[PDB]
Amino acid sequence: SEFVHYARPIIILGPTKDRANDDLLSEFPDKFGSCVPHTTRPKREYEIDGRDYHFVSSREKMEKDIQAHKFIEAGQYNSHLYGTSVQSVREVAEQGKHCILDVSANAVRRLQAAHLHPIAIFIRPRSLENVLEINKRITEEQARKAFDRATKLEQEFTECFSAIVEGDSFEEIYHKVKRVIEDLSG
Amino acid sequence: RIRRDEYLKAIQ
Repeated sequence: SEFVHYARPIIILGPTKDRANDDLLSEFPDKFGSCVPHTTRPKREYEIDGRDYHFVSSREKMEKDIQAHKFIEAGQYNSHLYGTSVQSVREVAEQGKHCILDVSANAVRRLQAAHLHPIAIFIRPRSLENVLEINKRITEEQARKAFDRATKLEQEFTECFSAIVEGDSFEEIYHKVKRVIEDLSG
Repeated sequence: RIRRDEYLKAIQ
């Protein structure tokens, strides 16, 4: 443990977080990776089990694993369960790549409780108009909604974010994001 | 991530 250090999984929250998640995996494929989630949906014939998803045969068993606290974030969509498991985050991180995560803010303590202490970054907009600045592809109704949801997220989870990132542009946001990971890399 | 929009969609 003194010589080799596991790569800390990464949870970026807030406006443009998916654009940051896309960009980081693109810019450094050997440093950042994605983890395979489980679903109870049946696979299409071009989806590859164990690589695109882990396809769960017994849907009854997935909720047994969910109640055994085997997932950090679970969910349903179109009648099918979805979820990132703890073992799927450990597999990326043990390759020493930072695992890029689409989890809610609630998954931070469960990763911590599982000792996979993530870098939790909150992108914080400074106004409605500021959301319009760092995301020039949303309508005001989407911006106002983006701004309120951000406000509630900081109120409830401000204490679990390793860094809060601000800027007048995604370029500025994305720079500071990359540097937080540098200063918390290890 | 782009092959798992249904997952991403489920989490919200």
